[PDB]
Parts: sequence; C-alpha cells; structure tokens
Amino acid sequence: QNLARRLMETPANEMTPTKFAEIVEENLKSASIKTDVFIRPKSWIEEQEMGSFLSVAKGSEEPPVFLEIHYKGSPNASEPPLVFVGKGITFDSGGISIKAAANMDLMRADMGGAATICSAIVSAAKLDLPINIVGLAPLCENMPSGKANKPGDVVRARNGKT
Amino acid sequence: TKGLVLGIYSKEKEEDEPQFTSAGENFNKLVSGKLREILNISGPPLKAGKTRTFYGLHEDFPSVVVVGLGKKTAGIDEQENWHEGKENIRAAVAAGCRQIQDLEIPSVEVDPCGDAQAAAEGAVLGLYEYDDLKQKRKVVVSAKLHGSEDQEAWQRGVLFASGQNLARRLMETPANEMTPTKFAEIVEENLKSASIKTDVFIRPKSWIEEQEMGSFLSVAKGSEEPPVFLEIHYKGSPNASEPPLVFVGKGITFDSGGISIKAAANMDLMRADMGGAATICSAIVSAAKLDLPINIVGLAPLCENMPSGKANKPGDVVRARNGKTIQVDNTDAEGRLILADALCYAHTFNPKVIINAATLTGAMDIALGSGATGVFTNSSWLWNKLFEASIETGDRVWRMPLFEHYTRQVIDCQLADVNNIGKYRSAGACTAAAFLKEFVTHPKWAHLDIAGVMTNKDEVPYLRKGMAGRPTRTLIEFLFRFSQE
Amino acid sequence: TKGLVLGIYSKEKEEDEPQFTSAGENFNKLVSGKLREILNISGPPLKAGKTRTFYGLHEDFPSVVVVGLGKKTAGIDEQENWHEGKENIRAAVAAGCRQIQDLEIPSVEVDPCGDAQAAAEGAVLGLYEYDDLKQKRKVVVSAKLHGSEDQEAWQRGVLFASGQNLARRLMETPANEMTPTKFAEIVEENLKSASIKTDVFIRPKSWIEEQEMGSFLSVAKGSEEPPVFLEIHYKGSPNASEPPLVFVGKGITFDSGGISIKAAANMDLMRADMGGAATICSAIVSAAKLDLPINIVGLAPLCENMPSGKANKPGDVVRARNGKTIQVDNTDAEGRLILADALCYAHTFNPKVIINAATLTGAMDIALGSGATGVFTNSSWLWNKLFEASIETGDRVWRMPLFEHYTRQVIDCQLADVNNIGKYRSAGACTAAAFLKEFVTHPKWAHLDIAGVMTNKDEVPYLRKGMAGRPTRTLIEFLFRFSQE
Amino acid sequence: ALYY
Amino acid sequence: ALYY
Ligand SMILES: *C(=O)[C@@H](O)[C@H](N)CCCCCCC
Ligand SMILES: *C(=O)[C@@H](O)[C@H](N)CCCCCCC
Ligand SMILES: [Cl-]
Ligand SMILES: [Cl-]
Ligand SMILES: [Zn+2]
Ligand SMILES: [Zn+2]
Ligand SMILES: [Zn+2]
Ligand SMILES: [Zn+2]
Repeated sequence: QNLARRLMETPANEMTPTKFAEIVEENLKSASIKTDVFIRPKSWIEEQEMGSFLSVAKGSEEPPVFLEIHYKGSPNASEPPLVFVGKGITFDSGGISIKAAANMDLMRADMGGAATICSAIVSAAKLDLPINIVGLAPLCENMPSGKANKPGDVVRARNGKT
Repeated sequence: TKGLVLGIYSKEKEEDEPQFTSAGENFNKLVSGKLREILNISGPPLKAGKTRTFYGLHEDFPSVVVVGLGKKTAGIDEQENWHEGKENIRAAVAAGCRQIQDLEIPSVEVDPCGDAQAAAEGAVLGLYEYDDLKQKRKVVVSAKLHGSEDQEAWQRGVLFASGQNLARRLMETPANEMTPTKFAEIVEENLKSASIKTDVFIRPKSWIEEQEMGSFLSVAKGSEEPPVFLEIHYKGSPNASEPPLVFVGKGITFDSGGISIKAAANMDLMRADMGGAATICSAIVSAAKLDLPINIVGLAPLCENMPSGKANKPGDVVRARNGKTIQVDNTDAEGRLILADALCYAHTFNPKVIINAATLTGAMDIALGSGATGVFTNSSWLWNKLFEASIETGDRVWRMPLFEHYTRQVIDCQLADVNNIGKYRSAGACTAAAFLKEFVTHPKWAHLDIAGVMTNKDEVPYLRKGMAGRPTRTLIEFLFRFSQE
Repeated sequence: TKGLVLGIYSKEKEEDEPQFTSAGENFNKLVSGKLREILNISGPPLKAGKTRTFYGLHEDFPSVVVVGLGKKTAGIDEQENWHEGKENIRAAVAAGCRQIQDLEIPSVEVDPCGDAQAAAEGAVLGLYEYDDLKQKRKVVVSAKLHGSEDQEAWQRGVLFASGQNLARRLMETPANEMTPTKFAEIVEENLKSASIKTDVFIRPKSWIEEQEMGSFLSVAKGSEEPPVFLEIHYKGSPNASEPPLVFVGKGITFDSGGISIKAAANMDLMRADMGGAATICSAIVSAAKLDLPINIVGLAPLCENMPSGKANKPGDVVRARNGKTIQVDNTDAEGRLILADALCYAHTFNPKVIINAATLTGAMDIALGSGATGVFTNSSWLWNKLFEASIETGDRVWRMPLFEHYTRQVIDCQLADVNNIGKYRSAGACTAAAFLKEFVTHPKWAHLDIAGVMTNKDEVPYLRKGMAGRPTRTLIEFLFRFSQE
Repeated sequence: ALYY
Repeated sequence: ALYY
C-alpha cells in the first residue's frame, strides 16, 4: 500500500509515465524472478490500434507508455492468468475541457488505479502466490495544447468501436 | 503660434482676487491687463485642477489656458502623505496641456507654477499616450518651459516623467511585440543611451539552466517564446568596488495563468505583468540619466506564462537556485516562482539593499487598489526612505506586514519545502510576500506589490487611461536621495 | 489532585542545560531532582510552545506538564511588532492547560513563567470553549496561579482574557439566541456586575425613529427581529463632566446579505457580524472591572440583515441622522449604513476620541487575513496609541489608508450624496472606511475593520477554533494606558 | 460587503 | 496569483 501511496503522492513532473513504469519494474523484479515487464512505447501502442488511448496522450509532450507486467506464479505455465488493469493518467488537467484551478494538484494521483493494481501484483509476487497474474496500465498525461483531443472528436478503440 | 499654460491660485481670505503665478501676472502685464479682464468676465473662479481657455490675447499665443493651482502654500498634507502643492501642479498642468492638444496645437509653453519639476511632470506624464499602433493619433505636442529661470528643475521633471513613460510604454505594448527579447533590447538601448558606464547581459535559456534557476525555468517552459534573464549594471560610484543596490522585477510578458488558467474577462491587461521589470529597469535608466554616484544592478527574469503540453502542472515540484523545493499548487502564482531564483541571484552581488517589484497578486488590488503600492520590508530604515521619497513624488507607498503568521501558511506544504499558494484565501499579498522572504537572507530587502497600481482610469489626474508605470518616480527619488545620503 | 503546568526555557549557548523558571526549579527541588531526571530521560529538549507530561512525581500533582517557553529574554520583536516573550508564554501555558484538560483534571495550578499576566491570558484564553449547547463537553477546568507572589498580575491576565472570552461567547452564540435584545441584555448584566457607576439604555425602535436614524432603520426592517440601539455609560472619571471616550460597534446579529444575498457556503459565520459590538462592549465591561478613572460611552446599533417583502432594495435612497442621503446599491454593505447613524450620534457626546469596530468587509480578510486588525484613522497619535497597546497584548493592529482617492469613489453617486458600495472592486476595506469618514467630523477617530480577525483556526496558538473576540485586549490596554496618560 |  |  505504501508503494502505491509513494507512486500517487510523487509530483507528476517526477512521476511521468516512463518513471512510473521504471519504478514498478524494479519493485516487481526485486519481488520475484518469475516476472516479465514490457514498457511498451508509443510505436507499439499504435501497432496495437489503441486509438482511444492515443487520443488522450497526444495533447501532452510527455511520451505515453503501455505498461504490461507478468507474474508467473502458477506451477502450470499455461494456467490462465488473472488480469488487472489500472488507469495511469500521470496528471489530469482535464485537457481542452479544462479543470478549475482549485486543488487541481491532487490530479497527480490520477494514476492511482495503475498504482494500486501494480502494487498489489508486486505484493502478490512477494507472497509467492501460486497464480499467474498480468497487470496492464496505460500511462499518459491529459493536457491542453494545439494537438489535444477536441470535444466532439471521434476516436476508434482497439475493438473497432467508435 | 504656440499655446501657453498659465497658473492661478485659489483666492485667500485676505486677498481681493485670486493671484496669478509670476508668469501669469507678467503675461497679464504684457497684454495690458486683458488676461485678468477676460478671466473676470468668464465667471466663477478656477478651482484646483480646473481650466479655462482664452483666445486671441497675444499674437504669439492664440490660445492661453489658465489652470487652477489650488492653495499657493499647500505643502505636505499629513492626512494624504504627500506634498499637496506638487500634486495640484501636476494635475493642473496636465489638464492645461490636454486642452492645448485638443486644439491640435503642436507646441506649448508651460508656467513653472513655482515648482518647475512638478510642472514638467504634469505636462510630460499628462500628454503621454501609447499610440504607435493606431492610424488615427492626437497631434504630437512639444512642451517646453515658459521662461528661462527654472531650467534644471524643469529638465529634472522631464527626466523623472520620461522614466515613468518608458515604463508605461513597456507595460502598454501588446505582448506579441513586447516579448522577453524585445523588452530586454529596449531597456538595453535606453540604458546605453543614458550612460556609457553600463553593461547589459541578455542572458539566454542556456545561462538560466547553468545557473540552476529551476523555478524560473518551470514557468517559462509552457510557452514557445524564449525566456531571458536580463541583467543590467550601472557603474555610477567613483569606487568600482562599492557594493551595488540591487533591483529585481517580475517580467512576465504575458500571464494567461498557465494550466491554472485565468478567466477571459480583462485578461488583456496581463500584458502588463512585466510591470515590475518595467518600473525597476526604467528607474535604473533614469538614475543613469541623472549621473547618480552609485552602483546599481537590475535583474529581470522575463518569460510568458502559457498553457500547453509542456507547461507547469499543479502539484509539480521545482528546485530553486538556492536548493529549496517548491510545490507549484497554482500555476498562476508564477511571479513568486520566477522571483525566487532572481532574489537568490541578487545575493551574489553583495548588495547594500535589495528592492524587488512585481504585479504579484490580485489580493493587493483588493487590499489597497491604486491608492498606493504595497511595501513589505524587513527594514524600517528602508520603509522610511521609500515612504519619504513617495511624499515628494506623490506616487504613494503603504507598508504591509511581513509576519511569521503568513510564513507558516506557505511552509505548511505536502510535498516540498514551500508551497506556492497559501493554505487559505486570506491575505494573499502577505503570504506571497512571505514566500519571497524564504528566498531572502539580506537585512535590507523591500518587496513592492504593484498589482493595484498597474493601471489608471482617472484616479491619478495626470495619467491618461492605461498602464500607469507606477511607482517609477518614487524609485528614482529614493535612488537620488540615497546617493546624497 | 490538581494538575501543574511548569515552564522551561530554551538552552542558551553558555548554559549546560535548559533552565526552569523559578517555580519549575523549586518544584524540582521539592521532588528531590526527579523532574529534571525524568525530563532528561524523556529525550529531546522542549522548544517554544511544546509540552511533555510526567506522571506520579508528587502526591499532590499526579500530572505535571512542562511547557517550552522559548528564549528567556525574548522581548519586543521589531520584525513582528509584538512582545515575543509574552506571546511565547500565552502559547505554552495554553498548550499545557489543554493537556491537563484532556486528562480530565478539573483543577490546575499554573507557573507565572516570569509574567503572570501573560500566563493567566494563556490559560484563560486557551481553555475557553463555547459548549453551552452540547450534551458532551470537556471537563470544566479551574486554573489558578501556582504560588502567591504574582497575584495582581495574574488577576489582571484573568480579567483581560475574560473580557475577550465574553466577546467570543457573544460572537459564537447562534443568532437565534443572540438577538439584538439578548445581546443588549447580556452586555447590560456584565457591565452592571462590573461597576455601579454605569447606565445602560436598550433603546427601542421608537427611539431609533425619534433619533432619525433612517440608515440604520433601513437595514433592520427586512427582518422581523426587533432592532435596538444599545447605549452604555461607564462613569469612571472623578469629574462627571470630563468628556468621554466613545466606542461604536457594528451589531449585525446575523448578516444574510439581505436582497443582495450571500452564497450558502460558510454563511453560518455571519452570526459573528456583531463582533464589532461584542469587542467594544466587552472592552468597556473590562475597563469598568479595572476601575479605570475615565468616562466611556459604548454605542451599538443592533439588528439582523434579512431578505423579505419589506427589506432594503438595491438603489433605495435612505437619509442618515446627519441629513446625508445614501444610495444603497448593495444591501450586503449594511455595516456602513448602521455605522453612519451611530457615528453621527457619537458626536453628540463631545467625545475625546471616537473608536469604532466592525466585521465590515471581505476585502479586509483578503488584505491582511487574521494577522492583524486593519486600522483607519485621521490621527497618527491615536494610531500610535493603538499600535503600542497591541505590542503588549500581541493582538496586532496594522494601519490602512484614509485618502481622498477612496472618498472620490463613494461620493461619485448617481442618486444621492454617497453610494454605499464603491464604483470598483478594488480596495473594498478602504472605500468602506472612506464612506464612514463622510459621517465623521471628529479629529481623533479610528475605524477598526476586524472582518479578518473574526475567527481563529490555529493562527493564534492560544485560541481554540472558533470566534476569536479580537482585538478586545488591545482595546482594554489602550484604555488602561490612556487613563494613566 | 463583498468584492464583488 | 488569484484569491482564489
Ligand atoms: C459585507 O458583506 C459585510 O457585511 C460582511 N459582514 C463581511 C464579512 C466578511 C467575512 C470574512 C472573514 C470570514
Ligand atoms: C496572479 O495571478 C498574478 O500572477 C497576476 N499577475 C496578478 C494580476 C492582478 C491584477 C489586478 C489589477 C487589475
Ligand atoms: Cl505569485
Ligand atoms: Cl459595509
Ligand atoms: Zn499569474
Ligand atoms: Zn502574474
Ligand atoms: Zn453584509
Ligand atoms: Zn456585515
């Protein structure tokens, strides 16, 4: 839980998508060698046709990553995993639908979903739980700019829904 | 062919009629009493700041504007903390000069009104308009002293007013023209025209980075406009090693608020968010024009505050030059961020005094409006010097508190050493001053929050509507007296 | 059976260990060194305002709380404009007494800490809570001096603190209980208990009408709660004809804003909009308790400000007692309306000074928050007397400007002689003060805008959260010094 | 009075 | 800075 608190409290100019992914990677790897971590870059996100996720990330100059973590705890490698998914917005300004100033600093914790699921997986690995687990965390900022999502825009999700 | 502005006083109980100044009485003599005769016919007496125009009195002065000067002996008014006589003269002469301009007369001679410096200030401040960008303009009016006896005092008034008008120009100009680079280039040319005893460094982003000014850089980065750190030296002391006085000015060339974005209404006035830099730089230019025998350094961090995909985000933590960390909870409290780094740098000069100015808080405007600049200082000596200067100039200052009560509300901080906005709405100018004080160890420092004096509507009678360039003349007067000691 | 609060100073460079007060060192002797021994074992030294509790040291004092007093020789701090030593003592003693109360101990003896008045103030202010309406309460704690040497100073501190606590009670009580009538009855009983040299008149609506107080009546009429004009006399001078000092307090018992209605958020705090009346009335009660040899008159217009089918309507024009007309553009600027009539009435006493207090403007809270009460005065003598008193009490004041600049913004009025809200948002406390000044001809008048000091959260360490009753003690200290001259 |  |  304190790992998740650290990840959430840290200012967003330090806790970028890349930094978050690197810290979860080091914690998971310290917990167990039965682990793979892929810090998937923008090129992979594009190859995976994740148009809805890309549309959020593009307003900001901070590179997005898609964090994918595997903990291979089951004695059977082919045992289907439990999958956790966490929202990793490292800072939410609202974008073009911009938030009011008051207490907007708390939006550094808009990656709390990613923090809690990733931290739980690290702890599961520390506990040696005999299960296969996959953690997935799309990480990016939500910022206004001359390339950001515009209200009314239509984006295509990976499953083809608009 | 020229216009003429002449003063008349209010009638005293023991006088049979209101008295002209010396110049008015002499002109009346010249026209065989026709001035007094027509003034009598015209009706009620002229009260302070009021004017009346008489035509055809003399072949050389087809238009003569008489202006009411109020009580001849008006001195320091202890209820207003200024020299009332000087304020009466500035207002009346401004009013007379505006009337000459409305008649499209390009040349005016001005009665010194017993204080040629105040008269020159009224004329030069009073006529000023920023109209470079307009096709339709008023006639350009050249104002000169009437007579040849009060020339040094007249030119001193012209110099003081021109210093303030420089600040007004710098403040009024639209921000797409008055960029950090342009501001630095204009101050450079003015300072260099004033004295050869001057160095100017327009320090680029690379130098700001080398100087570890992380707090200033965090503000500038949201905008595509390059930041500069303007550093100006005026080497007026006969001893080159004499420690300088250091002035610091907030130079936000446009403040949108950043990600903590401002409302639309009247946001255009934020082109004047470099007023701190404008007034301190202009005062230094004027000090150089005056040849003051003192060493002075001016420091102005200049950048825009804009929202974008690289801007400061609420909650971000930045490292000031002195190594203190700052939690940026509100990106529109950007002036204290850039001042933190400039104030730190100020200490490297071994200064005698550090004075900063900034259009810093809306709270200052709510506190005192345009009545006076708020001064926060750890030195009552320094307060009293600024206060005394302000009495003479009429551009008033008013002391505001530096108490640990306010400090406690900014060092109470979730992530960092100091938070850039208070824990509460109350006393915003005071908690902003307390934040600045966390970057100051010097024993004679003054912070001037000039947000309330940024503009004039009609409050100062001798400034037309627009950016005010206050309190430039009070700074000049302070430097002048300091140099005499 | 009792608790005991003892002080210890911070260690000086030349001392081997931090020094107890006389009472601490004597208690340590009494317990054969066990106090010093356990304090040593307990770890780090006690800094200013910090406390630590030791049990079982003496059969008569099962709980002993040692409190950090800071630097023994802390005197007037020119950077804070107060006596720091006294502030340290009030904070530390308050903290010690709170710890005794949390242990449910009903009796405490308190180290005089080298200044028994400040100690008594810390204990009595520090323990106070308004809990009359709650089933669950803290233990009632009876605080008494430890020792018998400093009794007059101890009781003087109790009297000063009790005067402030009276104001806190009056301010905190819900407005459906603390009506104009109830407030007047409670001040009456307190003043009469203080001295027989007292007259109280709870003047009804009929008297207010006879006195042509149209501005005050216009505020009161929106509410069904009857208005009263409280007039209190304390005849302390040996000469009955000696002109009195006159205090005036805004007594709005609840401010909804009226037709210019306030937002919901935290509107409950407007039960304290009679804080001006509370503090001036309480100060007069305390002056009477002190037997001060001066004549004093207290005046408090009391009513509610409510919206209804008979309330003040924006634009209405009302006639003040002095015959000036007022355009009521904003019905939530009601304090200046009621003060206009009370200030006029104040002049009928031939006073030596007129001091008014009012929770008058939100702008005052934005200007200085709870750091200091804003004082607007036409007399620097009077400013300096209030400022000097404030240094001693620690309940700070800060001067704010009375300039014609602000007057011009309230006499610029479409329908009437003066407008009850400025032409602009800027400098709201200053234009409110300028409006009041239009009802004052007296040469020694001070207006105290106490809106920013109405409440405490944690800023004043010796006041629990709630209505603050500031600056009652500064007023008492002012009266005490004036009476000695 | 409020502002404004 | 705004308030607030
Ligand atoms: C103007 O609205 C006055 O009538 C109000 N009594 C001012 C209240 C300001 C409260 C600020 C501190 C919480
Ligand atoms: C805080 O927002 C500062 O960064 C702004 N420059 C203050 C501007 C206040 C203007 C008030 C007078 C119009
Ligand atoms: Cl700021
Ligand atoms: Cl009011
Ligand atoms: Zn700003
Ligand atoms: Zn700004
Ligand atoms: Zn009100
Ligand atoms: Zn009110």
